[PDB]
Amino acid sequence: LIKLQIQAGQANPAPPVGPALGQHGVNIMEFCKAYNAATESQRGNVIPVEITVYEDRSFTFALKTPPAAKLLLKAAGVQKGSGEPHKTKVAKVTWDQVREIAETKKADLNANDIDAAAKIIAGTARSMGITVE
Amino acid sequence: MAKADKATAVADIAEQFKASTATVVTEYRGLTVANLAELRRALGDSATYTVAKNTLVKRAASEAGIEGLDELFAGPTAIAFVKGEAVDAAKAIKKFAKDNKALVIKGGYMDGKALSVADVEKIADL
Amino acid sequence: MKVNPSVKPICDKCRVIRRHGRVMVICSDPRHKQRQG
Amino acid sequence: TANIPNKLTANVRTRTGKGASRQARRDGKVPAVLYGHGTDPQHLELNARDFAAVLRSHGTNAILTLDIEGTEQLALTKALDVHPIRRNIQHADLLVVQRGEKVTVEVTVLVEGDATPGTLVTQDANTIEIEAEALSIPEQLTVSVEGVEAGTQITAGQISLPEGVNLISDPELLVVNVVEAPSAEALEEEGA
Amino acid sequence: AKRGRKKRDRKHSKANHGKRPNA
Amino acid sequence: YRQLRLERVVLVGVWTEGSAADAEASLAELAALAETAGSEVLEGLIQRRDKPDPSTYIGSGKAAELREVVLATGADTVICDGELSPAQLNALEKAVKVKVIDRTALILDIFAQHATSREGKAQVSLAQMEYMLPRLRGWGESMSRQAGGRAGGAGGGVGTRGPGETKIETDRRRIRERMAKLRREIRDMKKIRDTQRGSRRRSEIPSVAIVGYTNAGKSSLLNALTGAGVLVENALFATLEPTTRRGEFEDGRPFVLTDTVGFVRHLPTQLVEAFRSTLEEVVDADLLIHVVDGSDVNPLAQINAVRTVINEVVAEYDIAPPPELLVVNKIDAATGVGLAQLRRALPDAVFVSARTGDGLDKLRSRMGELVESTDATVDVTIPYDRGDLVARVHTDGHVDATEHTDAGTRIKARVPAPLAATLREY
Amino acid sequence: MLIPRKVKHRKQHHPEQRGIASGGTSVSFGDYGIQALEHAYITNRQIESARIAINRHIKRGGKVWINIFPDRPLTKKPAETRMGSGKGSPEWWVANVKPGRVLFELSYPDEKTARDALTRAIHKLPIKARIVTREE
RNA sequence: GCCCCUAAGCGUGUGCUAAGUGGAAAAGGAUGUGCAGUCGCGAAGACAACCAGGAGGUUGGCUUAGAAGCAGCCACCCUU
Ligand SMILES: Nc1nc2c(ncn2[C@@H]2O[C@H](COP(=O)(O)OP(=O)(O)CP(=O)(O)O)[C@@H](O)[C@H]2O)c(=O)[nH]1
Repeated sequence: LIKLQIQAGQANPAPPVGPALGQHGVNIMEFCKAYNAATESQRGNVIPVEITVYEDRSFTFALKTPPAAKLLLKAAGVQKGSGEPHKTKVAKVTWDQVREIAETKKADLNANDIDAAAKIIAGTARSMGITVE
Repeated sequence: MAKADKATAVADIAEQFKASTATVVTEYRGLTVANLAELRRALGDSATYTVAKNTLVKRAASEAGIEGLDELFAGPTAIAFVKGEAVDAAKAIKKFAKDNKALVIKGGYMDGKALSVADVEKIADL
Repeated sequence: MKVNPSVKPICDKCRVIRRHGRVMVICSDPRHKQRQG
Repeated sequence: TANIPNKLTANVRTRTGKGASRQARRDGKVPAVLYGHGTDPQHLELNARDFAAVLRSHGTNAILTLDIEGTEQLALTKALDVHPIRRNIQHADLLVVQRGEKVTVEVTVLVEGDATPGTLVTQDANTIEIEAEALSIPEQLTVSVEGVEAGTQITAGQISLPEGVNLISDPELLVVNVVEAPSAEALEEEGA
Repeated sequence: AKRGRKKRDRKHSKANHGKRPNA
Repeated sequence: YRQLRLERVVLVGVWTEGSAADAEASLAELAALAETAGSEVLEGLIQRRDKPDPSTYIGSGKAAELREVVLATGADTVICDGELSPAQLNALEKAVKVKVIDRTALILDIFAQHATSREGKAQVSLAQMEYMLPRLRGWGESMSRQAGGRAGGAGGGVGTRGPGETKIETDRRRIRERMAKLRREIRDMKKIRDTQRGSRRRSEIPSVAIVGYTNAGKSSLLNALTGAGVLVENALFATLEPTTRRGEFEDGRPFVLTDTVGFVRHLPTQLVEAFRSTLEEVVDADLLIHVVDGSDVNPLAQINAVRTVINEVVAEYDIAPPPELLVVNKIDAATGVGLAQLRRALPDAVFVSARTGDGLDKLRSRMGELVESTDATVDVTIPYDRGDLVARVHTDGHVDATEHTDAGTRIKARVPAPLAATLREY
Repeated sequence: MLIPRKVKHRKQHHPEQRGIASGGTSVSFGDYGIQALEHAYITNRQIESARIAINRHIKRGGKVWINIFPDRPLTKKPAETRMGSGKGSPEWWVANVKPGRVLFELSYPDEKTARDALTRAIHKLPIKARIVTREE
């Protein structure tokens, strides 16, 4: 059930995705077939994968996307950041897909509430200083 | 508790009773948001999944003056709206009585009067 | 136990209690069991 | 600035002395005197809880209409006698004042902003002598250090005064100076 | 030094009134 | 411990043997030591006597010469670069008429002020006290005019005179007795050291240590080679207790690096006795790091003196002396153009500067090389159902984790006996 | 430690401790104070230890004010000597404190660690104390 | 000084003490028990309780053995 924010330009090169193919009693590269047939055919702008195996050994995704903080990782620019909160700016983001900032996931951990976009404008953004201008 | 902010909010939430003619009443039983995000995001078109936790459905409805009922506090009671889109959000949440499976049918605000369960299903068809 | 004339809490999981005339600290982590005398 | 005189009562004191004043303060009273331009040396007896209720809310320069055997006289709190270790009130000067009179007091000043976060902000003297009308005496004049570089002196000219309030002390004494914040070497090398 | 303490803490009785000889 | 005032010192010393330069070298340490105790040094006279005098160390007339110099500079003290008996330092006091307190006494006293930990304090009092036992009649004021005696000895009957003993015995008994309590106390503190080092003992780890004389660095090399900031004062004897920190190279096994106290030439054979902490370490190590300064007139000297103390240690404990690396520092910032000489014939004369100038790159890479043999090597076939095979396989100290596959993982790494152990299933 | 440069009279009588402090009984420089509650012969090393115990807990910010100065010497007749032939040499340097007299003053932004550091200072002093502020 | 030794009160009215405190003691530690005001919530039934609520892009960074919500940490403008 392990999600991720590790890099998405992977073709089973490394301990993140290779063992993720090589776990839980499934085929060796059958998810690798669909993954490098579908996701990085769309050039691989960051795509996590949550393990939702059925009894028939399948699990499908959506067009998975970082939130409005690091939307630039998908769309515009460099693949880096900082480590402290409220730090220096690294890049900038325009306002084309700013109704698509909410078009990936609008969930909460608790049972509490909704509107993760009105959350994400300042929630998971001030932890680093990755910017939208 | 403080009745200032709470009363001036929820009295107008139940003053939208007086403007409208139809809101649907459901039950909240608590899940992930990740399974209720699809519910409120997709089939609540212009509607809500609001708690009104167990709070102010009968005391703060006196400005409507049409509060001829007792069971506004009895059990949990929700305030999902079908004023603009009547059958749409109503049956769109009633399909979650077979999809979400964390709610039942109660019945509620139809026409300002207290309708039976069988006939509120009959008008949710018709 | 670490018996000494000055017991006081250490972590955020331990309470103090007054039991059988002595005041003592009780914790889930058993390194922090203290009592006065 | 236009406030309202704090209504109070005060009976005139029969017997003065050290033992009589101690006996009065053992019952919840505060001794006081009401000198001034009216030439009323009036040996009174205020009440401690009501007097501290006026003082800790409406500032220390609190005008007091007070019922001295059936007459309401406006009086300004001139000076106090607080014990240094019990921190109660042991006396009260009540200068008799009438309206329209410009009178001099000493109000306390406070700060508003934070700083620039790399400096330390230090108060120097939190009292300012000002000349105001009797029913115009302000309280808690605000100074603003908001994004202010070090090497700054905020003297007693840059304070902003309300209506009708003139100054007494000269505009060359410091109020808030902002020095650059030290380090651990400057903490270990200052005081040995 | 129990003996000196017991001998000079005897002056705190009501019949001695705070004082005793040699204490 | 005694604390008064000086700051006025004239140093003296017999040049019984050694080269001229060698001779004034000693007097010089005495200057640095004197100032490390904080007192201005005025003049400094050295004689050439094939062997000291049993009454006044230097001579009779030379004492007279010193008498006038003490009246000239008014120096309130005189310090002798040698160990002197109670008698010699008492006669030379009526001569010059001022402090004639020897070197061993300067060092023993510097250790009193500069030392913090309680343990360190105890060991000091032993030393100072063992130095003062052999000086009681000399400090014979307690016996000065203790002629109040003449007690009758009719004996065989009432004397009621209690002393059933001479006053010197009774007094000697006290100092000797206190010394004995402290003695047992100090030997107990051994258990505290051992217990504070149980984790390191177990889980065998490597253990490099840094030997070397005082002012050679040591605590500069540690504050840089790993991390941490310990007292790095430019004075003498700045570390009076051992420290240990973690650090590693490719073999992350701790290369636990200890820093120790400094071995000056001619130890006072007193306070050092209890400075066993530094030596307990030398014994239990996998390497040693003799650091020597290039900014020194003759570096080779301290190399041998220090090495001697290491000699005695290996002798008592009957140990195969550990591999030792001598790293020269103060180079680069080398206030030394005599640099090449060492380089002509010196092992690992790294221009460690420790200050700016680094130089630590070669050492680090050549450090793990001399440490004791590793003992973990392995190549295996791990199934895809790992999640556990990582045991320490990747997550271990030196676990290599340096080979892979598609089938589980054809890991080809290294593993310790108690970690991945034998579990690995090829 | 804090020692005077020179003093007029080298051997002095013991400063009598009676009555309440009639000067110093307010916080004047800084924001938080340490007001004494008993009489003491607060010495040189206690003031040095309390200043160190404050500066260890405020690591980089704020001032610290030592309002008192030890300039009243106490003597000590030397070891194992009978009683007689002169007052001893001046050994200790002591400041005289009365109840009310504010000893240490501190300015610091963080109100929690200010009272923490001032309790750390209070625990090294030979009397009872308080943490008074510069307001009422 | 007044229960018996031991002359005279197991005196009267209202409270406190659980320590044989009374019938020795310090820095200091501390969910003892009466009193008196103060501060938000404040006999709305608030608070406690049985409890639906469990990996938001949550294997994020600082970085990649993974950094398996979670070695460590410099921020919680955040919401049916
Ligand atoms: N000029 C110069 N000095 C250096 C260099 N490296 C180290 N030092 C000197 O060495 C000193 C640091 O080593 P130090 O801590 O004195 O060694 P130590 O043996 O622990 C001192 P102690 O005798 O107390 O144990 C510094 O004072 C510094 O001046 C260098 O590259 N250049």
